[PDB]
Amino acid sequence: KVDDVTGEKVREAFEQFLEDFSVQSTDTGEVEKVYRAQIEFMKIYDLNTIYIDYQHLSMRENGALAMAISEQYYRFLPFLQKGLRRVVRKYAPELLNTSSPEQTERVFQISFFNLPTVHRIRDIRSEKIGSLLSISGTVTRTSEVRPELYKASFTCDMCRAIVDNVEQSFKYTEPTFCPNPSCENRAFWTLNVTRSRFLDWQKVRIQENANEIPTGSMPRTLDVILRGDSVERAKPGDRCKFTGVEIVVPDVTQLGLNSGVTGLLGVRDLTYKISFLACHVISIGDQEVFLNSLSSDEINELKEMVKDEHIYDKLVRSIAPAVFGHEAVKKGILLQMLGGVHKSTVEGIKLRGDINICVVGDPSTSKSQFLKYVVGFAPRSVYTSGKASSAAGLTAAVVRDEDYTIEAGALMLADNGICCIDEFDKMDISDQVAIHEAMEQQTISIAKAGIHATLNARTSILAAANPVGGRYNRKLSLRGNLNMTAPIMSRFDLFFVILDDCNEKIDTELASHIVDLHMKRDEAIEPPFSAEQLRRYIKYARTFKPILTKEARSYLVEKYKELRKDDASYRITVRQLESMIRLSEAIARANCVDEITPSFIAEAYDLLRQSII
Amino acid sequence: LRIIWGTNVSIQECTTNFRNFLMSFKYKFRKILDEREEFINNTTDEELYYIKQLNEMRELGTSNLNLDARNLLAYKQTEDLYHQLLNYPQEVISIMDQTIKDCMVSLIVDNNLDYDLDEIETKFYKVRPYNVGSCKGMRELNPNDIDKLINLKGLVLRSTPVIPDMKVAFFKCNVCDHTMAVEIDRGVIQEPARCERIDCNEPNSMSLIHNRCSFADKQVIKLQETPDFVPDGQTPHSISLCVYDELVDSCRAGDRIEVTGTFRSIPIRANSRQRVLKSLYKTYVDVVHVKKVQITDQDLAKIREVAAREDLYSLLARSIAPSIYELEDVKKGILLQLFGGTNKTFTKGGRYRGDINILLCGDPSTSKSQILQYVHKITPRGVYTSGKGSSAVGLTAYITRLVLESGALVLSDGGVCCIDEFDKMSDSTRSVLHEVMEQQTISIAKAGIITTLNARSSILASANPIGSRYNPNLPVTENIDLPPPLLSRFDLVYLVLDKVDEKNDRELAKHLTNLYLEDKPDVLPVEFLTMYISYAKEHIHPIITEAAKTELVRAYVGMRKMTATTRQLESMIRLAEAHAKMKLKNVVELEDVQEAVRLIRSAIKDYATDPKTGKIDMNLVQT
Repeated sequence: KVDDVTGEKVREAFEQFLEDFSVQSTDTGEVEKVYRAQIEFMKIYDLNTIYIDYQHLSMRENGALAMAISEQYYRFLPFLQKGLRRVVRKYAPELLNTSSPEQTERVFQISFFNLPTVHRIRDIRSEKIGSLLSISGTVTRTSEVRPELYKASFTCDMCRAIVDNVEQSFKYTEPTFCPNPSCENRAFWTLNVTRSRFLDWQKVRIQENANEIPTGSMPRTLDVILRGDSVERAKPGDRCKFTGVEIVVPDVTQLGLNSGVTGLLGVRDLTYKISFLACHVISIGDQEVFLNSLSSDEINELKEMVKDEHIYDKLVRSIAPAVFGHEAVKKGILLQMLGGVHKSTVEGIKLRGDINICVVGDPSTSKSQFLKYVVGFAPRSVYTSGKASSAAGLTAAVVRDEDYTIEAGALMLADNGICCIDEFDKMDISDQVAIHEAMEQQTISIAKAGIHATLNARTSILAAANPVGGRYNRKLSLRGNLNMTAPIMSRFDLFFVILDDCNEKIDTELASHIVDLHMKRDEAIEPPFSAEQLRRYIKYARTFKPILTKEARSYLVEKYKELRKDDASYRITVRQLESMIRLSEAIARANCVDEITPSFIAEAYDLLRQSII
Repeated sequence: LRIIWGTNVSIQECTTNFRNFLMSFKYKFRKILDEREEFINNTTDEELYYIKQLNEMRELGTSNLNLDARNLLAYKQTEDLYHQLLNYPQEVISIMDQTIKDCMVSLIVDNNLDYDLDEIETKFYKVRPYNVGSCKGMRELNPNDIDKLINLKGLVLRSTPVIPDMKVAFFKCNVCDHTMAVEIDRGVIQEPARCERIDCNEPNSMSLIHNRCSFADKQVIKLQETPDFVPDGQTPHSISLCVYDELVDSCRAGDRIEVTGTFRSIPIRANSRQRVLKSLYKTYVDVVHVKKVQITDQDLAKIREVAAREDLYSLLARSIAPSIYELEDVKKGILLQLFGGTNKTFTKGGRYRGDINILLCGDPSTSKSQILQYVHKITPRGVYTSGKGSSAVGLTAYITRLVLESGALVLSDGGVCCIDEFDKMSDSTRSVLHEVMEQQTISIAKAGIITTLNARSSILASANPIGSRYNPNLPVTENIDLPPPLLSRFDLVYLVLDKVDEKNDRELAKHLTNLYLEDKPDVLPVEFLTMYISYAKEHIHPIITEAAKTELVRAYVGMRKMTATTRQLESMIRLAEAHAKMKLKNVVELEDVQEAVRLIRSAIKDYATDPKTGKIDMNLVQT
């Protein structure tokens, strides 16, 4: 058999690089043969995959190894695997085997990260196929993990001769001839799952970033193949960078299992489908545990902010730094982001811990800007315009998969986080009633297409709307200014009212703020806290679970009585009391107080009264 | 000698004629074929055009060389070769490609500038003849025209994704691990009957490997027949244009492109597996060249002189519709919209959009849609629509299965949008337009497919009065009948009403009668004004300054005293930046913001409008 001299040289170079990389960046410029030490660590864990920075290869052999890999990854991959196996046999023989039943040779994976260049899906070309490449994009979907027939073992029925670990092409393959010289069998090959070796298989569809597209055109889609550890290494709907060799998928029907190559297939034409194989996958998109996750400097900053007694007012001011005014809306947004403790009665009734609000006001009040800021701040959040949306599609999705299946809904993108709704008045009142149906009970479910599916639907809801007539009418009642279900309005924690102020001082202040913004970009805004610091504070407060005090309960009793007196009917209810409890928990979180306080309940009642207007 | 089959003309002779065109053919020959000796320059003429072009290709480092059939005709032997090309375009194009490569090697050696002959050999020079024939529609193309060179103009209905093309097959023997590469000729791979290695001694052992097989870039672009070429009674027939290598993705879809190419006819298999092919042959055009359908220094100097002129604002307004009468203010607003305001993007507050949208309401015979067609002609990219013909889904996005398709407003994006019968346009379509205009971009959500398409289009709307003739008693906004959200979204609102006097009637009748009196009857040329708007956008990036900010704050507070939308203040800033572009001022000034506020006041006849209820006295309109 012919052997590639360049391939053997690349295998020797890879073995030398692994065994004598001799470059350790840990704690100082040092030599530790970091690749060999990583082989020892993978021996400690019996791991089969190795991660190598591309810069390490670019430094090694003056970048000759990196150049060979980037130029001919497809050609040198078997040679690289052979060199890795040689280094494994030299250092960790247990890693050389799978590692009592006899242990087969362990599969070896080589992962390359931190490639110098990342290309869009549109940037890929047919000439780029067969070479290592890093691709930036968002994973639209991911296939289920499957046992791809990496190695196949067949048995001949005629003479009982058996083949083992036969390599398979894109289509399923069988041995060309019977291993027994006497037997002439070329068929009757029966596979054995145990003797055959199957690697994990997962195809993750990806697409270019919609922001990356200049003209807003549909992003180009690329198929990324995830195998072994790469399977379930990414999530659908999350941006990720994939590194590996671009591949071309032939037509299985043309192989026999637009222009097409022919005359090889034989008479049949063969059309090529471009694809990508990703060697490495990277995602580009308790209070003590959160503190440990935070760095030391981040922990110190969060501790200082929590120690501040004016932390509540400072966070409320920091909300929407570009926006001027709407401090009540800012306080409501901060309380919603902080959230509240969930509680469920012994009878089985379960209250909602997440805060939900609906804002109604005249246009040009930056309610949409508040929604954009909230969507940017809140983790696991999705923003959308109500008018250009599908009511059922937002809550859930159902589609047939190559058989009926269930697709993730838009509300699930907001799960465990805030959900921003723009043009809520423009959105269908049927969609609003659907939200009310899936607000307090949550538990979105599917019953169509013959397949029943369940969705937790746990999220906070924020909305922006234009009141009837195009501007808020103070004479018009708070209920009915934006047509929506009365039980939904009751369950809503607050109903913010926005009215234009004709005061000349306020007009001049808003004009000067807008002009300074347009002149100085972000420098004009002076929030008390940075966005990342406020997010860390929100996470810490969420880790905290405020507890009602006895005096707090007495104060809540008095405040509910005051709200009923204000009703003296539809505006105030036990749902208003529940909103008071949730806002008290959020206020205790914002003030960093461990327990609910009568002052926190007073602030909650004040916010509810502001909603009452 | 080597001769193209069936031509009785040597391929070596064709290459020699192309070589005589590349070298020993003066640019004076092309200039003389063009005649216009006063226009032609003697020094550039004395220099060899194709020699300079090959040297320019060497300087660019690109094998491709644009070709002119007019220059081929200018050289005599090259004209004979171009006729031979018209007979056999593909063969002569390959011959000209080889000739361009050989001439590039000889030119590198002659110029002695550093270059690699091996690099020239690795490069595959491209011949892209143009002006070979008059542009014609796909319906005009004929099977006799197949395999004959032609230049064709067409509007791209859509551009297909890049298609892999088997440049060369590669055979790898599974039995003996042999490696081989087989060139693909006529789109068919060649497979040896026996193993390439004699030592293997295995018949048909070689196996093609697709990844090992060489792939050349290829693409197709659907091309609608040109509107003049299309029959008046039926929509144009469309034929996709084959493209490859540098020609691939040369022009974006939705923009007119002129691609010279040779028409091709291919048998269509009755069944994909079956060898049988239908007697009918599918027809497609393979483009030898791809072309469209930026300011020259002299054009920029002319635009600078115009912008220096104080009369230039009204001059460009009149130039938009030189024959039209009495709508100079609406045309000036349209010219400001064509210039566009500057767009600013910030981390907070989103991105302020500079594009300006203009709404115009005119009583019938306002010539508002004549001016709108004039604005569509003046715009570098023109979109014209009728309100009755407009649809909201068509304006935003469409889905074909399931992939989103560009809306009418999205196709307008990158150019000015023209709307006629805007009062007749559906209020639901206007409601769809409200979000798209406020965001300056379109976002669409639907079952199966949900995606956002860019909608950064300057919008011009010609609207009937709500009454059949504009009523002074009716409020101007009510007469325009635009929904309030869309009116806020629009940067400018225009109101035009006819005023009756004996002398004015004499003037209007005299204008119409003068146009009639001719058997065929300060304004910049329309193309020059489009170039002036392009140069204004390119070399002028107005931003809010201190003087413009004093004017803007004063205008915002005063309009609030008069209610002011914050979007209107941004629209005034965009119109001010548009005015600075109209004046070629690098930054917005107080005069620009004052002119922008004055333009808005004059556009809606706000000065004409009565103080109460927004109604405008008819005499107040037109002063």
